[PDB]
Amino acid sequence: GSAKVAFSAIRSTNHEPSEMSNRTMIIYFDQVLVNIGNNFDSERSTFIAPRKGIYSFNFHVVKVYNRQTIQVSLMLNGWPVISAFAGDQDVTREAASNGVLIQMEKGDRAYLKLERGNLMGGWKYSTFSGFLVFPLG
Amino acid sequence: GSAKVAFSAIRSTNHEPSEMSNRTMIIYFDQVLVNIGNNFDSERSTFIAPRKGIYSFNFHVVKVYNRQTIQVSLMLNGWPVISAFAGDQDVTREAASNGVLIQMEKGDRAYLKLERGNLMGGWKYSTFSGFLVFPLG
Amino acid sequence: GSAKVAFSAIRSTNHEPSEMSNRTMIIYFDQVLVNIGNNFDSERSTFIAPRKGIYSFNFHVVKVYNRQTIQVSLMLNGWPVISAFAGDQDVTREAASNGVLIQMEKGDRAYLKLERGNLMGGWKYSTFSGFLVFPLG
Ligand SMILES: *[C@@H]1O[C@H](CO)[C@@H](O)[C@H](O)[C@H]1NC(C)=O
Ligand SMILES: *[C@@H]1O[C@H](CO)[C@@H](O)[C@H](O)[C@H]1NC(C)=O
Ligand SMILES: *[C@@H]1O[C@H](CO)[C@@H](O)[C@H](O)[C@H]1NC(C)=O
Repeated sequence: GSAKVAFSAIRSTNHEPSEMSNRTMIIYFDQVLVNIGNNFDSERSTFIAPRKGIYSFNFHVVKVYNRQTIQVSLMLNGWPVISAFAGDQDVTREAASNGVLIQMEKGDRAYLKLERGNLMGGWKYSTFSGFLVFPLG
Repeated sequence: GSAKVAFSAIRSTNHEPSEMSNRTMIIYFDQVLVNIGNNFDSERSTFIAPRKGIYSFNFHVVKVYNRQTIQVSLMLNGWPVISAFAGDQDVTREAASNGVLIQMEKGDRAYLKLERGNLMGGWKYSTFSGFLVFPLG
Repeated sequence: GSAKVAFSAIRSTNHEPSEMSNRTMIIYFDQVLVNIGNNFDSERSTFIAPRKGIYSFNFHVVKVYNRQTIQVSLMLNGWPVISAFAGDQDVTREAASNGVLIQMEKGDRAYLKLERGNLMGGWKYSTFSGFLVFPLG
């Protein structure tokens, strides 16, 4: 129906991963700046496509020193589409960043999963946003 | 009025920060590749939203070795929305990168500020662009 | 004609650069996830603008340890518009990332070129996507 669809969420705290997050390995975002269409489930940090079309996605997952290197991936219905990486050192914060355009059908689910390493020490300043570029008949 | 709004600017030189830039901590971009709507003030390196809607922003701030780590932030009317970080070493250039979708009202101002560290040694190859995803009634 | 234009391609293998890639220094993407309008030449990894308008581009070129630092650039008809950099170490994968909005005329060619260093060891997980923001009369 609506051709105006976009979401944007950020991690605004250094707080540690939850017990459920330790299980699902899905990255949570507490603050949702944008959510037109209400298609982003903030409770599960997942975007569900309301219709067929081309969707844009971008993420930047920031971490601190924690004796661990990480690999983040954008999951599409349980399968990784793109991935990003970050090293580990006590000099500065570093980010695993990537973006992509993909075709999603109505009901397709998009979310970020931590494939390697952990986010102990928090992942403040992390970002995850997306929008509908255009629908498809 | 116009639903076609986008800007794109780059730093095309290794030249040092200005005296005024040393005061405002705002990151300047000398070369403006795109500026449809003329809503980007190149003199102040700030984007002023012409109307209510969802806007996309992306930036990549590149630096060189200068004994300093930096923190860059996208400011919305003086308040930081998102941030990015870069270490410091004499091996290669590195970039503080991030992006986000946000809702802006008519008159809202968007720009990049250097919250920590300095850009002594220039910040060539740096980028800052944005566009109107869609307006809101 | 069509105002719906977007492409998205990824590198899905650690395989080494080809003999022809060693000559052109152009970065190849074997898997094309999106190609609405069919304006992206997968054989040459180049996007040809079908009409006048503002186009968005984003790329993330991932590499491994190979005793080499790299510089990647988005070429517009043989000239670099933006650039990105990545160091070199055996700790983790790292990415040269950047994005930009640019005005392209009908026939203008956009592609990624490796200006410095090599991608020996493969460039798996690399991404390159773009879309038409809006056309211009
Ligand atoms: C999650 O796992 C880490 C180990 O990687 C552990 O230190 C932490 O306490 C766990 N968090 C919870 C809430 O159980
Ligand atoms: C800006 O401040 C730096 C110190 O961080 C100084 O070295 C530089 O000369 C200053 N630039 C100007 C134009 O005053
Ligand atoms: C490309 O050049 C590298 C040297 O940088 C060489 O090791 C490699 O074998 C070359 N690839 C081909 C296919 O010739």
